[PDB]
Parts: sequence; C-alpha cells; structure tokens
Amino acid sequence: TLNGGITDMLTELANFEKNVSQAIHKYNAYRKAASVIAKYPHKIKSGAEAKKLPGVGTKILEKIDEFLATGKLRKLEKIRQDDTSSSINFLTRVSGIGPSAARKFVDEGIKTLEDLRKNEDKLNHHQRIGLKYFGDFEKRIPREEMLQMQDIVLNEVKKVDSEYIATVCGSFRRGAESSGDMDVLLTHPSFTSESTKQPKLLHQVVEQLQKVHFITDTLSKGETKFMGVCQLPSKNDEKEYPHRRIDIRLIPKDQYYCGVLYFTGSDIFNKNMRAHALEKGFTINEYTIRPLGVTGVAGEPLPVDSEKDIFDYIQWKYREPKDRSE
DNA sequence: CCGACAGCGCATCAGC
DNA sequence: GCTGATGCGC
DNA sequence: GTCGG
Ligand SMILES: Cc1cn([C@H]2C[C@H](O)[C@@H](COP(=O)(O)OP(=O)(O)C(F)(F)P(=O)(O)O)O2)c(=O)[nH]c1=O
Ligand SMILES: [Cl-]
Ligand SMILES: [Cl-]
Ligand SMILES: [Mg+2]
Ligand code: NA
Ligand code: NA
Ligand code: NA
Repeated sequence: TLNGGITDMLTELANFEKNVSQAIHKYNAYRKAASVIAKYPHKIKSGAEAKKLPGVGTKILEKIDEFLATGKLRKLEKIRQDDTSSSINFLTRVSGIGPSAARKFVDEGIKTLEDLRKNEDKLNHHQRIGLKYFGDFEKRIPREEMLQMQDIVLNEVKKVDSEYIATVCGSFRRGAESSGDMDVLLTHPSFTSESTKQPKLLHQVVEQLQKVHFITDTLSKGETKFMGVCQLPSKNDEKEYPHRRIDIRLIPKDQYYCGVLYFTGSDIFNKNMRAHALEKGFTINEYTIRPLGVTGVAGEPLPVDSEKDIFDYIQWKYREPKDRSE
C-alpha cells in the first residue's frame, strides 16, 4: 500500500473504461499500470518517476501528477457525478451482469438494487443468483475459512473416489490471508488428454458436494467447469457464514502442471507470462505449452513434468506461487 | 506510426 | 437441431 | 493506453 492512492485511481479508471466505455484495451492498460506500480517498492513522487515503469506512459504519468498535486482526479470526479456511469458501474457488481447488460438495464430504467429485485424476471439464471447473494459476494473469505472449505472439499472428493486429486488454487495457493472465492482444480486418472474413460467425473463431485449441503446454488456447469455457490456449516445458535463463490475445473491429469499454473494466477501474472511466452516463440494455455512455427501456428505439446518446466521453456527463473500476485 | 495486447469454458442468441 | 458470434467470467 | 520494431 505504498502507492495505494495511485493504484486505486488507476483501478477506478480501468473499471470505467471496461464497464462504461466498453474499451477493453484501455481497461487492460490501466490494470497493467496499477499492477506495475503496486509492486514498485518506492513511494512515487512524480509522474516522471512512474513513467520509467513499463506500462506507465505519458497519459497515466500526467494523471499521476494531477493526483499527487491535488489528491484527486477531475476526470474521476466527473465520472462519479454522472448518474448513467454510476448506474452502469454499480450493476456490473452483480455477478453475471457485465457491461452490455448493465447498459441495457439502465436504458430501461433498471438502475438500482431494488429495481433488479422487482424485475427478477428480466435476469438470466446466473444473474438471478448473483443478485440473491449480492451482499455475500462482496465479502472476502478469511484464510481460516478457506482452510475449513478445503478440508470439506478434499474429504468429500475423496469419498466419491479416492483417486481424485483436488487442489485449491487462486490466491489461496499464493498464500493470501484472504480470498475472494474458492478455486479448485480437479484430476482423475480416467480423464487424460488421450481418453475420457469415465463420464460424469465432474458431475459426481458436484452432486456429492450438494448432497452434504456444501454447494447450494449453480451459476453454470459443463463437463469440465463448474461455477456455483457454497457455504460452510455453522454451529448451534451461530450466525450463518456468508455464501461463497466456488469454481471447480476438471483438467486432464497429464496436463496438471499447466492447469495448476493457470488456476494459481494471478490473472495479470498469467497475462505477463503468456505474453512473454509469445515473445519467446511459445503459446501457453491451461492445457499445454506449444511452440509456434514460422507461421505462428501452434505446434505440438511439449513435455511438461513440473511448473518449473514451463518457466524453463520461456527462460524465466521459477517464481513460487506467493510471488505471482500481480 | 501502428499492430498487438492471453487464452478459453459455458450461456445465450441469431440465422439457417 | 447445428454453427458461429457475443457476453461473461475465470 | 502503452509500446516494440
Ligand atoms: C479472472 C482470470 C483468472 N485467471 C486465472 C488466474 C486466477 O488466479 C485463476 C482464478 O480466478 P480468480 O478470479 O478466482 O482470481 P484469484 O487469483 O483467485 C483472486 F485473487 F482474484 P480471488 O482470490 O479474490 O478470487 O484463474 C486467468 O487466467 N485469467 C483471468 O481473466
Ligand atoms: Cl480500447
Ligand atoms: Cl502439464
Ligand atoms: Mg479466486
Ligand atoms: Na513506461
Ligand atoms: Na458482473
Ligand atoms: Na474463481
């Protein structure tokens, strides 16, 4: 939090560009700038100083100068006064409402939390559950609660079939003292890049987690990706825990290391690392790392037997999960 | 100056 | 129905 | 919005 003021301002700008302008490159530029400044280990004294960092250019440098001189940004002060922008921004805080639906709702006079509740029939399923847990989904998850949730998930997965491996990723695997949701990577020897010798591998786990009333709602679900809602059990007379977002990603077991790399993140770390792989002539996704030929077409999967193997290919020294919080 | 910006699962819709 | 584009969110 | 070539 050395430069928390600056990185808050850049984040609010990124959200403005994504949600209101629908200019996704400005949104990623602002977030990259915010990220490179959050890890800069000096208290920034001028835009010139910040311009030296990659991702901060002239425009952001001027904005930082204004913010340092005045403590605020006039552009953001006007944005906060604009009722249309404020309405659109607020609606995207509901899970499943992105910039397009937010502007659609605002155009029809659906602009507050009450309005969504009275127009629940204009929402799709995901958006309906997002509204239902709107307040809970804004709460952070203490790591101590993440530890209880992991113990349930792993034990219930083990009960379905002892050959499953479930791995909690996200910021929890990076060591964070609090997480926004739970991200679970799942493998089973029956599911490899060569064959799926067992159907319903993800369904069986989801079902068992619903049976014990851990999973409470479903946002979306397919053969390899589940997104939904869970809740820890409370003791007698105790207030209930908040409802929590849970994502489960079933990945072919022989592709575990690209999967765990992807699911551990952060998202900006993935973007940097994947960008760097391109510069080095490779493409990385959650399944494989592949060379790119002279035509930039993805070649065949390269052998991977560790996270570090993926770093080696692109000539990065290995970074532990705790150092990928970008 | 300007092309590229990481990569992809699931939900929904439009055209057929 | 399937196919492709778009939305949304990892 | 930023930047590598
Ligand atoms: C959102 C996002 C996620 N990911 C990867 C990287 C994340 O760490 C992983 C889990 O997504 P997440 O939205 O739960 O992020 P997170 O890192 O776990 C988090 F720190 F944002 P939080 O703990 O609050 O969920 O999916 C991407 O590669 N691209 C993305 O755009
Ligand atoms: Cl843009
Ligand atoms: Cl792998
Ligand atoms: Mg997460
Ligand atoms: Na710079
Ligand atoms: Na949203
Ligand atoms: Na997640």
